Amino acid sequence: NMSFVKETVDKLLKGYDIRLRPDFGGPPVCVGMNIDIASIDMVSEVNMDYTLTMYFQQYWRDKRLAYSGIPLNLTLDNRVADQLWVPDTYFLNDKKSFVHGVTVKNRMIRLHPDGTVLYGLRITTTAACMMDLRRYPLDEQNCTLEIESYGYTTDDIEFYWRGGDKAVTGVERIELPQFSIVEHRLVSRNVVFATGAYPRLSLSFRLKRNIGYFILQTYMPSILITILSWVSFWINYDASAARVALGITTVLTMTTINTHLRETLPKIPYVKAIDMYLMGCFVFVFLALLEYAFVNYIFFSQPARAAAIDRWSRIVFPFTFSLFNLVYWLYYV
Amino acid sequence: NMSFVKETVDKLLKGYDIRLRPDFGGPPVCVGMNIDIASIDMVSEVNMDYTLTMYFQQYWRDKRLAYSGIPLNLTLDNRVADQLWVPDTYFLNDKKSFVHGVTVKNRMIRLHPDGTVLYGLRITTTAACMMDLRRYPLDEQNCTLEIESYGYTTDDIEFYWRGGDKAVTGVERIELPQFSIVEHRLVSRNVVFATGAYPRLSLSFRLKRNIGYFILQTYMPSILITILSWVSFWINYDASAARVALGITTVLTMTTINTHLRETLPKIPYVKAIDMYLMGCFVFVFLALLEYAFVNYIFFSQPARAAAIDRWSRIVFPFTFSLFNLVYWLYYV
Amino acid sequence: NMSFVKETVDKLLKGYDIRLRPDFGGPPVCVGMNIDIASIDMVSEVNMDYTLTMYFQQYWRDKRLAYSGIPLNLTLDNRVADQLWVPDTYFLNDKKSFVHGVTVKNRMIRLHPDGTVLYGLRITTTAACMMDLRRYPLDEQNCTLEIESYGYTTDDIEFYWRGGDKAVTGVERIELPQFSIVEHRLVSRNVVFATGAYPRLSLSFRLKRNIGYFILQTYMPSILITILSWVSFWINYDASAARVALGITTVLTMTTINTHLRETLPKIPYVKAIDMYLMGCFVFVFLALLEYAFVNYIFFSQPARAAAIDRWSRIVFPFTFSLFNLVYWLYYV
Amino acid sequence: QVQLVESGLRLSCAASGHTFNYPIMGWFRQAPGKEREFVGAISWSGGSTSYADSVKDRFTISRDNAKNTVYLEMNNLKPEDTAVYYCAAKGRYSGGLYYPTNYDYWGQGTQVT
Amino acid sequence: TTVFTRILDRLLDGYDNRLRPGLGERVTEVKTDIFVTSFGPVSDHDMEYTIDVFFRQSWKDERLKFKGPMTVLRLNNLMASKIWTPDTFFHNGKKSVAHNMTMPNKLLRITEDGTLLYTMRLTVRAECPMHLEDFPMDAHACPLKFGSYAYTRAEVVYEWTREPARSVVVAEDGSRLNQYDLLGQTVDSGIVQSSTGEYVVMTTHFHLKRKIGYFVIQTYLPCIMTVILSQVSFWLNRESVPARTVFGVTTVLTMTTLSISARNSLPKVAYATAMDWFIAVCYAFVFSALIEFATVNYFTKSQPARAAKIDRLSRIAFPLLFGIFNLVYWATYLNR
Amino acid sequence: TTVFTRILDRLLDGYDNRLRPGLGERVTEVKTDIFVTSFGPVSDHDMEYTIDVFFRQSWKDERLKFKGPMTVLRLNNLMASKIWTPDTFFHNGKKSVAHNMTMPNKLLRITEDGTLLYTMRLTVRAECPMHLEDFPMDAHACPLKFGSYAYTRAEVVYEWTREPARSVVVAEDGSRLNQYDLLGQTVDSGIVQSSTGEYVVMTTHFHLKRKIGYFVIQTYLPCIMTVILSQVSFWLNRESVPARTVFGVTTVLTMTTLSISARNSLPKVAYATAMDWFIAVCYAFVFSALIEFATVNYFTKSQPARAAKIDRLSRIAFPLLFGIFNLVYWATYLNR
Ligand SMILES: *[C@@H]1O[C@H](CO)[C@@H](O[C@@H]2O[C@H](CO)[C@@H](O[C@@H]3O[C@H](CO[C@H]4O[C@H](CO)[C@@H](O)[C@H](O)[C@@H]4O)[C@@H](O)[C@H](O[C@H]4O[C@H](CO)[C@@H](O)[C@H](O)[C@@H]4O)[C@@H]3O)[C@H](O)[C@H]2NC(C)=O)[C@H](O)[C@H]1NC(C)=O
Ligand SMILES: *[C@@H]1O[C@H](CO)[C@@H](O[C@@H]2O[C@H](CO)[C@@H](O[C@@H]3O[C@H](CO[C@H]4O[C@H](CO)[C@@H](O)[C@H](O)[C@@H]4O)[C@@H](O)[C@H](O[C@H]4O[C@H](CO)[C@@H](O)[C@H](O)[C@@H]4O)[C@@H]3O)[C@H](O)[C@H]2NC(C)=O)[C@H](O)[C@H]1NC(C)=O
Ligand SMILES: *[C@@H]1O[C@H](CO)[C@@H](O[C@@H]2O[C@H](CO)[C@@H](O[C@@H]3O[C@H](CO[C@H]4O[C@H](CO)[C@@H](O)[C@H](O)[C@@H]4O)[C@@H](O)[C@H](O[C@H]4O[C@H](CO)[C@@H](O)[C@H](O)[C@@H]4O)[C@@H]3O)[C@H](O)[C@H]2NC(C)=O)[C@H](O)[C@H]1NC(C)=O
Ligand SMILES: *[C@@H]1O[C@H](CO)[C@@H](O[C@@H]2O[C@H](CO)[C@@H](O[C@@H]3O[C@H](CO[C@H]4O[C@H](CO)[C@@H](O)[C@H](O)[C@@H]4O)[C@@H](O)[C@H](O[C@H]4O[C@H](CO)[C@@H](O)[C@H](O)[C@@H]4O)[C@@H]3O)[C@H](O)[C@H]2NC(C)=O)[C@H](O)[C@H]1NC(C)=O
Ligand SMILES: [Cl-]
Ligand SMILES: [Cl-]
Repeated sequence: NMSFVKETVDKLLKGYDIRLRPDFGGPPVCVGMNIDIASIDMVSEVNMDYTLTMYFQQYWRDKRLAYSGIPLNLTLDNRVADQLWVPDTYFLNDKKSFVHGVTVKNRMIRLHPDGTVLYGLRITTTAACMMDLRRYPLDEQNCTLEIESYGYTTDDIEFYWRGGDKAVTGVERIELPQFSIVEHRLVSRNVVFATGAYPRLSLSFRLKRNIGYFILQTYMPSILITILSWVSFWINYDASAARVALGITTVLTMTTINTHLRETLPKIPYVKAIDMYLMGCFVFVFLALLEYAFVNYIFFSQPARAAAIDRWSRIVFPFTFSLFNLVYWLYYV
Repeated sequence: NMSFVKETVDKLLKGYDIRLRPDFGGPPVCVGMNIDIASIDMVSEVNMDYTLTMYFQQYWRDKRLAYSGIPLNLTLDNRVADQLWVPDTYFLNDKKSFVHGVTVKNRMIRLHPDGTVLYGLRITTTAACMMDLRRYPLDEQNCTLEIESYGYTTDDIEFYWRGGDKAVTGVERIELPQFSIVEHRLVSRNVVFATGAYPRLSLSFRLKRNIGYFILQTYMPSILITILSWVSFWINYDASAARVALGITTVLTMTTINTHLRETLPKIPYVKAIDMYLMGCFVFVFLALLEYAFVNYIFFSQPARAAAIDRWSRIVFPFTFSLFNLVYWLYYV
Repeated sequence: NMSFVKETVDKLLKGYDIRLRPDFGGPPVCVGMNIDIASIDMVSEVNMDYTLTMYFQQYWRDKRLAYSGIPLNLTLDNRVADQLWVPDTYFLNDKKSFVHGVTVKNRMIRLHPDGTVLYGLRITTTAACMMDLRRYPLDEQNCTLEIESYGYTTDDIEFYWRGGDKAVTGVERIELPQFSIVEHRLVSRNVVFATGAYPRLSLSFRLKRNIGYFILQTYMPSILITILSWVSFWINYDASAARVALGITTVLTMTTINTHLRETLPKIPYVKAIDMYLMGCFVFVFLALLEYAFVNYIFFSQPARAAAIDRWSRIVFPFTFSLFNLVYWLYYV
Repeated sequence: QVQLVESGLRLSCAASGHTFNYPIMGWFRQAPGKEREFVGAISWSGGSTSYADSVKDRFTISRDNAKNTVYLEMNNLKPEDTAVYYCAAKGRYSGGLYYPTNYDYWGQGTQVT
Repeated sequence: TTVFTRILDRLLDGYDNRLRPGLGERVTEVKTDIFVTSFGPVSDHDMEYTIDVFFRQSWKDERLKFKGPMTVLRLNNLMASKIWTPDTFFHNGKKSVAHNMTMPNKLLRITEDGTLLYTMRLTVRAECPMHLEDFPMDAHACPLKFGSYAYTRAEVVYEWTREPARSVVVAEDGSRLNQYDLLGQTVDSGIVQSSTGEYVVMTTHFHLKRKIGYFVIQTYLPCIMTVILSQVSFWLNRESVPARTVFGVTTVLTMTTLSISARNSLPKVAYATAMDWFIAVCYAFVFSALIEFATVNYFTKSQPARAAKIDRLSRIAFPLLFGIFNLVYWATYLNR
Repeated sequence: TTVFTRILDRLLDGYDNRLRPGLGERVTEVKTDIFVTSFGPVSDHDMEYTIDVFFRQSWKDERLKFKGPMTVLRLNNLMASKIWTPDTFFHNGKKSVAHNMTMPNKLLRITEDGTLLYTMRLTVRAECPMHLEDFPMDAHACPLKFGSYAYTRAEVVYEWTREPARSVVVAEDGSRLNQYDLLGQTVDSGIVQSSTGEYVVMTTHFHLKRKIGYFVIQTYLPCIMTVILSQVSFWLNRESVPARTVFGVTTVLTMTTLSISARNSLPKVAYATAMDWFIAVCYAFVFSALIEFATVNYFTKSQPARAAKIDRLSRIAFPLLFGIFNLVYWATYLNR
């Protein structure tokens, strides 16, 4: 007995005017929002943005779509969304978004007997997030998503989170290799432009950067190379081959790791903490190479002076490097 | 009175058939073309193409659109282009082209009382330009845009440059980072395929490279590195660590310059003149390091001759390098 | 007369059921294919594919479009292609394709009085070509394009190359900087899936990589370092400083060369020929250093046997290296 | 502009000038009572070649860039080959390969019996 | 031909494609199968994989019964946009492609009893969360989940066309993998739950194992050779101090460069992989050899007996310990 | 709601959207303004910048007068496709985006007198030609020019909604510039002329000044320190040859490395920038100091008076010339 259902659906859309919102000319229409975050993709420090995949649901009431005699919540083919009024919700800070369209458009329309409409989309959006990378890689960021109505002011529409603090789901299940989410917060307010006041919802995450990878990749190799460059002062000056190889290899490897890291680093107009540490380590290893070159020249004529310089360097270099580490790790922590 | 204009326009499109060209079954329709160049963005040797933004205007006559009683040019909304016949013009040597669509599709339809249609588009196109790099950096290129009718042969359509050599404008105010537009040229011909003969228009530019970019990017660093390599001849051969470090640093930096230049150009099997120059610079720095090795080997026997070798090198290396640069630059003449 | 032709075309499309193929429910319809290659833009080993631009022409017969009284072949505006049946031809190994759409969709429809339809498209396709780089940089590739019917089995549709071996033109236009087309081949066959048997055309190209001085300059450093490692055998044991200096220089240089070549060669994570060549060179320098260590160990007990061991190594090492090179250049060539 | 020189059973066509803009050289023959007929064509760079059915596996085409010259080697001559032979250059985007109209620069008529 | 036009006109007369077949009467049953034509590249950096499939669905619709000369109508895919079709989507899909060249790659076939077969050709990028603690000797199960987007388990259910193990078939030459082997797949069906209700989900796990030969030739053999070269320094005569200093420095620097190179191509994870542990142990052995040499040189003049004893003990201690470690490491990581 | 449906149906009955208001009778006047919600990054290499705007237009249309319970109708944006709208486009735009998520980001409002407010959200990538001879102390005025594409000045004219200076408004938080500082904007209008006729162009110039501190602590300071260190060696004793040699060669090597490596940071142009001149002059000073040391060392032990005179003169010649050059350079490139 699908004839009854088809007749009801035809009657619903018979005199329907898509150009007018529900309760046009009267009180505003309430819209409740739910978000289920499926995943959070790359958080780019270069592009200053992040990517978000979410199931985005909107809930409202339209008295023109009320039907009786059918004790069912009619899920309809998503193409019927083209014949109905839906809110013009947009994201203010998004650079590039799309709705998934395999195998068909990822869209859901569900009607309820009293006229309530549930409208769901599956959206992948890249959103702009400005990052302060001065404490990089020990920084804490805050990235938001703004949801607003483009055309209808607060006289025509009003948003709210459907469920209070439980409106957004799935934040606790997100795993990011470089970040750990500390908190997520929901805000609702009004934003005033020259054309009027509009309702705004804001979903924000406070991201904290994990320090394990940078230790395993940058800090530990730099410290290891800087320490290894000190082996020269413990080698007799007659063994010139070993000392020359130590100096050249340490300088070359320091430049190698510096370039490999700086390729991943964003081309920002300021100097990060990791840059300061790497430049200090390079200065230390180059000074060790220069000290050996000077000692290697004057050993032939002044053995005592060369031995004294090596003996002093054995103490001077570790002490200055320890002080540099103390200054750095007190400034940035 | 817009009512009369609406009546006229509706009458023109009454029974209009867009599948048939003007004067179908009779003499060919003649299409005149104008191009206004707005920019030439990025000439690329690696991709062998260039980008071009233009206003592309086509002019033809369709007696089905002749109207009387209105002494005006009728500029219609651009969507009217979907209800009229337009030529199927295309660019053979393009790779990716689009028509701008903000805030609307950048299109213009203007009718004249005699049935003449002016049809304008704003197009950004990436077009292929195979390049001859045997004379880098003094090379000269010739880049073309080829315009053809895709479906109609010379029995149905005809092309001409509307306005003679004054058809293409805006070329004289184009600035490129590396090149300068020495000349442009307009050509008309017929091209025969297995399906028949098709009309063809060609717009060609001749580009001349500015040597100020090759200098200051590849030439000056090479000269500086060679000078630094020469510096080592003025140090006593006792200072083994200093001289070895200098030689190794110069060799590695020259290798970096060679790889960078080779990456800025496409990979081809043969060897160009510029590759010979960079190989010569590498040979010079490696020969300086090897001369130090030879002096160090012979020092144990005849230290006076070891010093004489350095004294002679101080004069031989700069002179031979200057002669080599002179020979390389006179190769291009 | 344009009105007569318009009424003829209207009669042709009157009562035309686009949903049904020609001769629906009867014998299969034969579609002949022609390809005219414009270029092969790039051939990527990292992404394992290649980009191809072509004019793709399909020829078939539809009795529903037969017309009489007009002794001409009607070239219709390409929009008419939306009102006609066309084959559902697809490419099985393509990853991203598009039809060029400036200034109009590059599409051609030509009718003939017999009812024969010629349908032409200008298509750029990025087709997957799985490459075997185990012989890089002297590898030979075979890249194919597979053309197949999607919804129609061999009981409904047939494919063939029109003109036989002359069905594909423009192979001389392909200009790859790094490869050179050796041969192209046309294949016709049937492919069986769980839903039935489908026609299949296949156009394949055999590619040979071009060898030059830049391919040569990847083995030369390793060969030179190996010979340097040999040189140590001719130094008396009393001057062990030179021997140890040679050993350390060769080992460090070889390891740095291998790591650099790993960094610069295309990122293909499996064993190639050049990887094994570099590993063999590293093994040889390691064995030379080990031989020196053994001689230094037995020196104080068998000086005569130590001298004999050095003298025999002077011949054995170049002989075994020549043997290794011979085996390599016979297996990989 | 490209200048062509004819020599000549082996025929030589020496092309000088802007030969990079015209990457294909083709050979044509004209009968005393017929029109120009395509014989073969060779790419300047890759050496890829194409031949007519009537001359396939009999004639061959080669080229060398040492002096920018192309060569047509004729084998198994027949009385049907009596025609005046031309060498021509074709641009990069000039369309089909078998049509004399697409060829810009032409050589000098060479008589072959 | 006009007979089939009349049949098609009758089938769509009064047909509402908004309503699923059986709305308010019974649950729609869709039978699915997959033909993987090429299992595309797997990316560790993005933790995703690509796949190219023929995706086939089949269902029953009683509004499309017909009687005519042909038992099966093999229609153009255009017809598929005028009837009801399932809204199937991939739960972990990232950005899929429904191929449109040169026509929509879809096929629709209607049987006289009302059974519809609907097939399409897709390329799907899907998320494969990877644990890389065993790199480069690790194995992964990349999942592919799909189901209805709008219709819950009380409206639309999914089944496999045949036995589940044979409903996902991989093409013989359909491997686009460079650093993995496709061992096989497992097939399962289950129920997921979201705020909008309970849905059926069909899951396929493709099991992959990483190839190791590249890492054996690039890292493991050079490191083993370096450690052996360091440990053969204990046989150098104790008088030749410069030779042993050169040997120790050479091995330390070689191990440093190899370790730095190996770290460059490692995936950017925030923990230690197996290769990290192996490299760290090799570095420990090499530096231990250098420190042992320094200690031996310390007692060269003071207590020659002590230096001789240390050398003799180390000559057997170091190879034994390295062999024990290698046996334990390879038995732990090549057997799990 | 039925009243408003009747009103809209009457408005669109007999309405032709192919004809501009007052065609053949008057000129359509469009009042525009821009609200820049974020001024995006500037790219020196491509010579372009991104900007995200609310673009607002307003015009009178006597065909859309109505009378009803509401004075203003705030309609669904699809009504915008049923009426006439201006074909405004950006003259220097490169590839723009009219955002379509989740719906077309447009608003349409109709007043009872026929006034239309039509607003859209856009992202524009615009060409900003740059002359970098004063890099990194350079300043630019990136333009944004827009106007009608098909309607000449005799048909459609543009005006600013309010006073021109206040018709382009930049949000307080909307600044995605990293390398530049936005000093304000200038608003103008004029006439352009092309092969198709004369059009009205509205222009906005955004004045950017580059941040210089990064280059001061990245390039200028190392060069100044290196020059100072090179000139220090003049004060050492002629006897201490090793120290002076260390100073001279180290400073020359540092200057060479700085000149070579700063190339990647600098923009890729065919002329010389200000920083190039600074690096060149620093290199000349360092190399001249090295050559002076070599000349002194040549005259040592043979003509010690000449060496003393050279050193005494150099100790005052080098710092004075460097100070004069710094004064002149900074005065030239900071008062401009
Ligand atoms: C990332 O960064 C963003 C900012 O860029 C942070 O967003 C801010 O979040 C805070 C909450 O943590 C917001 O502050 C709250 O705003 C509410 C909404 O204000 C509207 O409604 C009130 C009336 O209810 C009006 O007066 C007002 O003008 C707005 O129209 C307020 O209701 C909240 O007030 C409550 O808390 C305060 C104390 O915080 C009490 O004093 C009040 O009595 C009351 O209980 C509160 O002010 C703030 O507006 C957000 N800013 C923006 C720009 O959106 C994110 O929080 C941050 N991310 C994380 C993880 O922290
Ligand atoms: C970049 O490189 C391209 C080549 O790839 C150059 O393009 C060539 O440009 C020249 C002009 O400089 C073109 O030569 C001219 O062609 C015209 C068209 O010829 C067609 O029609 C005639 C019949 O009328 C046919 O015979 C012919 O085959 C063509 O189908 C001719 O009308 C011109 O002739 C005029 O000048 C010549 C002298 O040059 C006189 O002898 C004639 O009497 C007459 O006055 C002329 O021949 C050539 O066709 C172009 N080639 C292609 C492939 O397009 C570009 O010039 C170059 N770019 C730059 C900046 O140099
Ligand atoms: C790149 O790599 C591909 C393979 O991946 C190569 O493609 C193969 O090319 C060969 C030809 O060189 C093909 O072999 C030929 O197949 C024809 C069709 O076979 C189908 O149809 C017959 C019935 O007609 C069935 O029995 C059969 O199972 C197939 O379904 C055959 O007709 C050919 O036989 C004819 O020629 C051979 C000699 O070549 C004679 O011995 C026969 O008597 C007969 O005259 C032939 O077998 C092969 O099918 C292609 N494989 C695929 C998968 O397409 C490309 O050649 C290669 N590229 C290059 C440039 O080399
Ligand atoms: C495979 O699938 C892709 C999409 O995944 C198709 O691309 C779309 O193709 C459709 C059909 O041709 C396009 O729809 C039409 O667009 C016209 C305007 O196109 C221009 O402007 C749009 C932006 O608005 C650009 O994206 C586009 O590149 C052009 O620059 C409209 O004028 C058409 O409207 C007409 O039909 C509608 C039907 O409802 C009427 O309402 C209108 O009044 C009018 O008559 C139509 O909308 C669509 O824009 C394309 N999108 C994209 C992103 O490319 C491929 O074409 C498809 N391939 C095949 C072989 O089927
Ligand atoms: Cl892989
Ligand atoms: Cl910026």
